[PDB]
Amino acid sequence: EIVLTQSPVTLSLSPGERATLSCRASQSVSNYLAWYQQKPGQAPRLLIYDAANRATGTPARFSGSGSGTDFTLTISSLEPEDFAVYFCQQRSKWFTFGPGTKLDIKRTVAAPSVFIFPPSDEQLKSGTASVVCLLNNFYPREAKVQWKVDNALQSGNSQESVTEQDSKDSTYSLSSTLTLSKADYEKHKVYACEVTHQGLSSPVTKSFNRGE
Amino acid sequence: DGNPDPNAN
Amino acid sequence: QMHLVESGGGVVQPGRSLRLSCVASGFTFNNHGMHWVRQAPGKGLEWVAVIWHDGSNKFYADSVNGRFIVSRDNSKNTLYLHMNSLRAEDTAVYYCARDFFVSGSYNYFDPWGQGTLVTVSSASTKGPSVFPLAPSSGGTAALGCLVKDYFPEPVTVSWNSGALTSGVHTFPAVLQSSGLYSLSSVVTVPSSSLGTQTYICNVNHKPSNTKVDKKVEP
Repeated sequence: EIVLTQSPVTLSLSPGERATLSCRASQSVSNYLAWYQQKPGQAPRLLIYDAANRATGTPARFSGSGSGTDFTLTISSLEPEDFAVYFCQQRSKWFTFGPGTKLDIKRTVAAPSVFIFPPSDEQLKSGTASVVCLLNNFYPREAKVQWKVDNALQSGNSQESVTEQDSKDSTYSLSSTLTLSKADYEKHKVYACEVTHQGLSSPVTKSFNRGE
Repeated sequence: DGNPDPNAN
Repeated sequence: QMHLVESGGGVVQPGRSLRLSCVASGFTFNNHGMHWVRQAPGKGLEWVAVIWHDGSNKFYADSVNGRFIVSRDNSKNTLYLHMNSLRAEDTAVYYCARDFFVSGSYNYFDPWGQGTLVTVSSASTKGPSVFPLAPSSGGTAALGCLVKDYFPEPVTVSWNSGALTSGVHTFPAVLQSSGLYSLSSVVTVPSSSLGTQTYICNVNHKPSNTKVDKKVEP
């Protein structure tokens, strides 16, 4: 199959700036390439086809070019509604899509506020312990959250979830949930969440002692 | 080149 | 206006079958090839199948060939997708899309339907457990509710019967290795309000008819 790779994987820009998105095909697709836009919870929308032709209703600030394996989508003077995911698609050999480039709104760096929640007694009665670490209202999205239980780094027993970029302050929030059995949870005392983020001059640790 | 055209002619 | 509307998605056990439909209006349906395209949760787009304007030829993505069958009834302006031998990896939103052609070009997707969600899983319906995330950063405190171990999606969470939205973050659900979903909803509040104002998360899970109001105190 013809593989399409899109770069950069993420792009962060302010409204009014120019965005340049790249799609590279694993083999030549002539000019048989299209670009699609997709906003959260919505179907994709065709923007450009045959590498360079604007579909009906596509604003003039969108323009595309390219041939063979290398293709470029340019968005001049970004508008707030332009911040979305963009996919390329080839039709030279059946149909394949790139994995998408996510364009979000660049704001000033904002350090997360960090909170840690021990499991409730009610959940412990059921045989499971969920420990939750909250990173609230930060920018950019990149952050490292590590769980340490009596100073041992936890691997494979936590899951992360992140909100979409907030429509009001352009920040993100993130949760990391450490899941243990009740027996494993009560084997240890100190539960800690360590947060590394560009807005923090030093990583932040939030912790509690089990049963205190 | 591409794929056969699936539309009516 | 041109319009495509899909239906038929839902929860289906692996090995079972499911039929999707797409009804078209606002363009000459019998002039166009039609496509199915799918999108796994949080993932990219994958083309599924194409059918000729007259139904004479059908082609399939390598990942579904032999398991899915595409058909159409031009007299009903309807496109179908017969999904057999379903697997967990077939979980996705399924879109129907028209083959857009103009001048000498074709094989692009416009317009698209709104999509229908197919969830392939051996899990059984389960109502969530709602646990407090109790407030324990300077003047600001955080609290919430852990909505754990439900199936299938979705659940909806509000605070104080919908009167409280400021500072609320309801996170996207995650799929656990058990096959059950889990999410949390949190809110940041004044720390001085902990003993003086009330925060109740309202959790609704329709498939299990679960309706829970949980007051969250320190």
